[PDB]
Amino acid sequence: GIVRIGAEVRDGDILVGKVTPKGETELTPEERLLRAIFGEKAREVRDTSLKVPHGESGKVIGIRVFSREDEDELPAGVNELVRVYVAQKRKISDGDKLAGRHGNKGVIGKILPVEDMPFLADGTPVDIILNTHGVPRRMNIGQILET
Amino acid sequence: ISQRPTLSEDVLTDNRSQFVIEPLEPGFGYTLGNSLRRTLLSSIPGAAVTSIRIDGVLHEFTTVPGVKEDVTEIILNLKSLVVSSEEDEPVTMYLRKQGPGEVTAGDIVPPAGVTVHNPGMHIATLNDKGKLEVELVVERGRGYVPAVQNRASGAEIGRIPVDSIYSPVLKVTYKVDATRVEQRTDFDKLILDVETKNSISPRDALASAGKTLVELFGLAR
Amino acid sequence: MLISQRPTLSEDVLTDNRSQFVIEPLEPGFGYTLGNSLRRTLLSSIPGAAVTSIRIDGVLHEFTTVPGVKEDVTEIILNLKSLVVSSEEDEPVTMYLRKQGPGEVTAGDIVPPAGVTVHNPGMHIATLNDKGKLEVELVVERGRGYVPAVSGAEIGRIPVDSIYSPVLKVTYKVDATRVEQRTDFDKLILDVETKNSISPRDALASAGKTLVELFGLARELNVEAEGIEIG
Amino acid sequence: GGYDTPLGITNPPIDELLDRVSSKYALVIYAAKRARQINDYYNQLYVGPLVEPGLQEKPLSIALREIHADLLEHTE
Amino acid sequence: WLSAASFQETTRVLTDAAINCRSDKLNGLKENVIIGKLIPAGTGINRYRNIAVQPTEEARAA
Amino acid sequence: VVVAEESGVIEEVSADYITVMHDNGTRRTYRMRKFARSNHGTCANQCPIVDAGDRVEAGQVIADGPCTDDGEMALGKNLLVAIMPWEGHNYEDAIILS
Amino acid sequence: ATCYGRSMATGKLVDIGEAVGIVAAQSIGEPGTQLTTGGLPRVQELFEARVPRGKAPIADVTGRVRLEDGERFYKITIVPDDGGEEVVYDKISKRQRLRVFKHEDGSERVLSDGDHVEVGQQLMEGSADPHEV
Amino acid sequence: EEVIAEHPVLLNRAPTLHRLGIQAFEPMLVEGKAIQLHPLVCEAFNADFDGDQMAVHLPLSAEAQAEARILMLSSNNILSPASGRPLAMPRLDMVTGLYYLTTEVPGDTGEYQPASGDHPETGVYSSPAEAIMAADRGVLSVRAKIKVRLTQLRPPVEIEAELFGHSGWQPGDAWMAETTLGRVMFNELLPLGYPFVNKQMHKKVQAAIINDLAERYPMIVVAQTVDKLKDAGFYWATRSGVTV
Amino acid sequence: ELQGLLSCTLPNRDGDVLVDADGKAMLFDGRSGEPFPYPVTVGYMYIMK
Amino acid sequence: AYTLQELLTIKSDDTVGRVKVYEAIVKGENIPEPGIPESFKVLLKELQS
Ligand SMILES: [Mg+2]
Repeated sequence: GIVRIGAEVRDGDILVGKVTPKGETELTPEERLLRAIFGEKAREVRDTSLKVPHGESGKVIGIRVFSREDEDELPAGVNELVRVYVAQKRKISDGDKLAGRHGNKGVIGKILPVEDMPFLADGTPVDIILNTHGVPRRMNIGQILET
Repeated sequence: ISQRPTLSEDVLTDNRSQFVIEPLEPGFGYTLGNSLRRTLLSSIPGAAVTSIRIDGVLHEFTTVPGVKEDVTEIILNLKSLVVSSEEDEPVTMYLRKQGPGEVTAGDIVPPAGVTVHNPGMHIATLNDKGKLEVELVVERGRGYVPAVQNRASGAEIGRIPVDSIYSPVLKVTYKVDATRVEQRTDFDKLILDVETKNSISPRDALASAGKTLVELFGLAR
Repeated sequence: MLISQRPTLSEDVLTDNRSQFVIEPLEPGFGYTLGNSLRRTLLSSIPGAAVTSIRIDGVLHEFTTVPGVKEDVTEIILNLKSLVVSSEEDEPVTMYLRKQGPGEVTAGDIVPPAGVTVHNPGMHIATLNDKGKLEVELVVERGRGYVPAVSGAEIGRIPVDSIYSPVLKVTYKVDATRVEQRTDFDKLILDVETKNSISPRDALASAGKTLVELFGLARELNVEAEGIEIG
Repeated sequence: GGYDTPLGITNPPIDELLDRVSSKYALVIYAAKRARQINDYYNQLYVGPLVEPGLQEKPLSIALREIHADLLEHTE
Repeated sequence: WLSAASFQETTRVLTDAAINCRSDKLNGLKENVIIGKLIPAGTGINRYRNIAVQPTEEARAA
Repeated sequence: VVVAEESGVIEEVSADYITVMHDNGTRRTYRMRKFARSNHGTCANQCPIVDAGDRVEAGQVIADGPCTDDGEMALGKNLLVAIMPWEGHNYEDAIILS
Repeated sequence: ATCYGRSMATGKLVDIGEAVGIVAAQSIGEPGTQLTTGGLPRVQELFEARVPRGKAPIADVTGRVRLEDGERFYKITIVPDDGGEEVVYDKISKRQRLRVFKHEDGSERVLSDGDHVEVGQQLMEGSADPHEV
Repeated sequence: EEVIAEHPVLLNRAPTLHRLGIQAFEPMLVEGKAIQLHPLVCEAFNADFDGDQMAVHLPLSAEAQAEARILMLSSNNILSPASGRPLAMPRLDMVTGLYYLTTEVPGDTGEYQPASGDHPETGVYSSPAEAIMAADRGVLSVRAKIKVRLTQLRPPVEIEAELFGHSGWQPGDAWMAETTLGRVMFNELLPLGYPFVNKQMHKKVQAAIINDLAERYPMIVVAQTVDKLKDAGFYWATRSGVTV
Repeated sequence: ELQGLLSCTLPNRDGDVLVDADGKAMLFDGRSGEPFPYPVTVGYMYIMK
Repeated sequence: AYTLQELLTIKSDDTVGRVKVYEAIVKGENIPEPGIPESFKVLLKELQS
């Protein structure tokens, strides 16, 4: 019931499946029908699986598991304990925060295609366009000298 | 006043050439050179690696025994691969290496129609205990496309999608010379400098750009 | 290399001499690629006829006041640069304008030689008071775009600014349209105001033909896969 | 009559709408109750829309266009 | 007293309100905010909040 | 960053570990934190910067950790910058990137 | 609405339901971060109607003034012109100057003993108590 | 995008110092994870882009949507409720742009000449379109003084009183103006029928023009004029050459 | 010393000095194509994520 | 006023109003009338304590 190493999990995918015993008063109307028509086992279970939170995605790069079956120490009343490690490669985006070393911070408002950037006489396009009106009033002229 | 424009090539290296277009209206050089530069940097067809499968790994964030680099660094090194394909269809190259040495792009066996233009490009360095075995899917496309996740494909787990930088042109600039005599005959001479990634010649890239631009401007009719 | 969703060219007719064309949808980046090129082509590549120089009677050294009329020299030069003329022969054809009666000299009072045409004969030109005599020469040439006044070598003749271009004012703007799932696609909007020599449709068609022939020079270097969108 | 064709949410100019009513709050409740009427009508098939709606026009936009056309009464 | 209890010195206000057996008439925007009632200002006053709207007959015909 | 505790010669170098044979005959091996999560979710990934034959001195950097390049704190990138407004996209401290 | 006047936001006469009290509180508080007795402390001193430090008393009634010069402290007595009795403002600070008010003859000058004083005239420089006003 | 159409949202930036700290906007879907904020509402929110965040609230009831579209709509609150001065006013970059656009440079390219000698006047143009054509070539500078025949712009008070008298100027009636092409392009942004402003656009003058447009014109026309000025000032700000 | 170094900047591969002794350069607008009217300070700045 | 009431009743703690709001939006019906904020009940219970 654990996700496989190397799986690319999306927003809401199941990482670890886990069921919980349910009382005979918590069942939904659609649940009582399926329990009564089939006469299933007394182990009525609710789905409490570990799912991916919103805004998360990536490859499962590692799994660690602890069980009472082994000598693994756990707190009182905890049978099994599983950790899944998810890695994501974040490229630079709109809204990401950049800063020099002179207190010149700002968020990315626009990523332009390489052909849109102002380019030097030999065709080399500039990489980052910093607005002029910031430099003189913030009293950090070193950022110009560093340039 | 009337004289049709003429395009003359002037090579500098095997993968860099200038192109002169002399009889253009005044003020008309910069915009034409810039349209050509946009098309060159944007929509020139090429080929690159789509996905890779390394034997003994399931994701990028791991190491291979005996290799000095990790899989992430190996993929960053493979980013510099220049390759050309005539198949226009997902094809597969292979790479196997054993024992001490330096795995370079020359160690790759491309199929028919696929050629690797920089055999000396460093990929990995292997020691006594090192063995590397990589499958590389090469596809033919244009522009830039980010790695296609295994949800949008029927791809199984071992497949490692990779960013594909399809553009084969390297650097494009232009320069106009404005002849504005005291008489009535003024004209700009455009000089477009094109450098490609050794996969195609500047002549072919400029030809593709010209075809794309002609097809586009044919709309106003 | 692959095929692209074919852009369409919609036209909206604001007035008879002014229109708005919409090319959409374009692949990201091609809006500004086609825009400045089409603008410069429309403005400075369509051939047309225009006034080059004038010789006004009664004044050859002064050039400030014309006796017998209400307007001065410079306003005459202004509203003569607005004259819409089209010629057939590529040679500097000369026309004459004369009037004696106290009234208004318009563009219908000009005697147009064979091969030239005045498209706005109702345009006001000058006002003659009582006993007002008006006699002016007009040189017409075929050129492209806009050329400033190039002279001397004979008194009385003054060069003017030759607005050869049959289009008058062109602007363009690139908006963001979405094909499907992609909100960054380009949409080009041209606004073209021309004379009454040719409609905006004909001006755009001529500019497109010119640019097709131009980039044909780059096409002629090889036959390589490129972006195809026909059909 | 010296403004360009409005876009989206400003489909009727706010000033022409403010002419029909005494103040802004009155117009707010005006359009809100008319939109509730329109939505009840759409749920039953009660007075239907007095102007041809757009393809998928929100009831509030329909109500605003109706108030702009002087098609509704109002008693404070 | 509900308005004053939420501003400052809640203990003193509540004690003096209990002793004086105060009764809040529940009229004032802050109190309506607390109890969840339309505040008596703006669109909440009875002038605008109670409006009869009905289409005309000339429009019901068209 | 990984630092040589004693002079010697690299006996073996892998993405996993770097082992150096000292001069007295003893060997020292340094394992590499590879794609390790930090307290704040950033990635601690060490890379060897020496090759199989190299002789290293005591105090020399053998591997580069996070935000390090050849032994120096490398917290950012050298970007080609032009100081100018650009169609109001860099307006009010915003930044435009190629 | 007519006593209030124009709505600053809308430019027209203020509407009915407008809660101009909150608008006023926000308009007074919003630029408060720019202020530097002092600055904002004086605003709080006034809005709370606290007895200001550096109090400058005012005159209770029209009368003749008698200001006794003292090195350490001043003292003032007023004899009313209406047939009244002496009012005593006393124990003034030597660190406080005297108000330069335009007397009845018209000439503005420093506070001169033995001259006419109107009602509510500020006796010294500084800030007056609004309760006394 | 179908259910988003004409359904306003509320944007808020803490600290909410005045009521303008919450404004209603029409949402348009944007690729990415960042809210796009109009550059003219930054004065009201005290918002910059040094890492600021904002909150989005979705009105559900018909009354709430009505209050958003009418009371709290962005383009309906242009003036400060505290002082009546404009807040949705061109700020630094747009200022710099329009200031550069309307400055007058003595001796610039294509500047007007007194026509002394056998050579007649040169800095005269039949229409602003001809001046645009001359600026396409290196012939005319945008900040160069010239004389133009204008047919779609209202002349100043004195000039309209002298050349047209009692009968007001009408769209189409031409007149001669001694200005720069930049000031012609600036006044093309202002509403049709506004008296021509032949000045160098300091921020004070822009504040004055918008104060007048508020005092006399409808709110929507002001909301459109400020957008036109925004676009113009952003275009001409990069081409002004302000660098450190 | 910094002002002095901007003068003897080595040229690019083609022998062109791209940055003058003021630290500015002539850039082209990759959108319209026309060059920007005035020189702009370009250089290399250390930017952090 | 109505926005303020909606924000403070059927978006925070009107335990029946929020479910009725979900039902009305899912069925295109008009948004119901606000109820009584549960926090006000809790305040009353704390004062009684
Ligand atoms: Mg901030």
